Amino acid sequence: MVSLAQVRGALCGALLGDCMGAEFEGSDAVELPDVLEFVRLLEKEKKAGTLFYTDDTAMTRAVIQSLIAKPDFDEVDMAKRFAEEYKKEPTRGYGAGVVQVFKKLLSPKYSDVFQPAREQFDGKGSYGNGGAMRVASIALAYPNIQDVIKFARRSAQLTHASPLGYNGAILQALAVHFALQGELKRDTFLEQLIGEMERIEGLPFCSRLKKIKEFLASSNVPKADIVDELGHGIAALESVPTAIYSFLHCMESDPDIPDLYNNLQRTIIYSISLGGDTDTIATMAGAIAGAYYGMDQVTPSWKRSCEAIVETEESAVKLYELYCKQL
Ligand SMILES: Nc1ncnc2c1ncn2[C@@H]1O[C@H](COP(=O)(O)OP(=O)(O)OC[C@@H]2C[C@@H](O)CN2)[C@@H](O)[C@H]1O
Ligand SMILES: [Mg+2]
Repeated sequence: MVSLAQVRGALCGALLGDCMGAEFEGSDAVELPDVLEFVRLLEKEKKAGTLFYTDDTAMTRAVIQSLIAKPDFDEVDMAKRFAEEYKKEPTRGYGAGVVQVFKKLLSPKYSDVFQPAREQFDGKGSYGNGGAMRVASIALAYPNIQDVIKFARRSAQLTHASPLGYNGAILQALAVHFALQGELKRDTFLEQLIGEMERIEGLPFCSRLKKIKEFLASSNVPKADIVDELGHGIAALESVPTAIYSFLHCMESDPDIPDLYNNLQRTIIYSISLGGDTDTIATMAGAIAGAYYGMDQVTPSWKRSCEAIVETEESAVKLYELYCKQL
């Protein structure tokens, strides 16, 4: 079964990904030398908590507080927490679309908490990665895969009504789910994901998962190819597969990252190096890596730099107890 180290690892990895990623958000300019330089500077900063979190963590904290409060999953409670969190701290770096959902949820006009999301972008719904960026904790709370799928979907559908948005969230939740389940081989991990997403989609996400397989069978794949084929975007389709690739790639040495950085550190460094939506791709790859390698790879020097590290650790313990209760 899942250990405390794994739940702690997942959440801290997600926080690190968000906080460190934020440095480089929306940049066509990022290459690995800058990330390594940034990390060296980070690891000798005298003050703790210099890196502030973004919408990624803010929404993550709301998910977690909903699961703890309503462990059978209460989407009305979760929507309320998203909307109140936004209201309290609107400048955290939210999507331009999703702001309209929060205001609609805060008004007394909607009895149906899914309806604001359905109305997004001319009724097509958002295909953004905001559903996925906050979903890891679903997989940390619910052992059963069928729960992980349905609750990933519903948590996502509060903001992301498009199949790309909510299926992106399911994929990210499944990636954490399967990373939790033993030191599972690379090839087993992927088989599991492709299997599930083929059933769920039918295939955009499956297509990208197959590309990941291809890339992982080659060596020294340029980052240009990864960005071209997988993306580094705010779209779920162009970020969730990318996060998964970053996790899988960094299970082995990358010749450009010193091997004195552990696998989780490597994963975060590599993720950020891909550019674009650096906070979300790194928060997602970091959640998966955290679940896989556990808290042993979340180094004191790194975690101390993050806003809300203590609260995050505390919430990991609470999530672990929820998980244990569900067995
Ligand atoms: N269906 C769509 N049609 C046109 N544009 C879309 C559509 N769906 C999403 N987008 C674009 O994607 C952006 C983000 O989607 P939203 O639902 O607003 O927000 P969300 O996915 O939470 O944003 C995640 C980002 C990740 C970082 O940029 C900060 N937060 C929108 O403001 C649009 O620009
Ligand atoms: Mg962000």
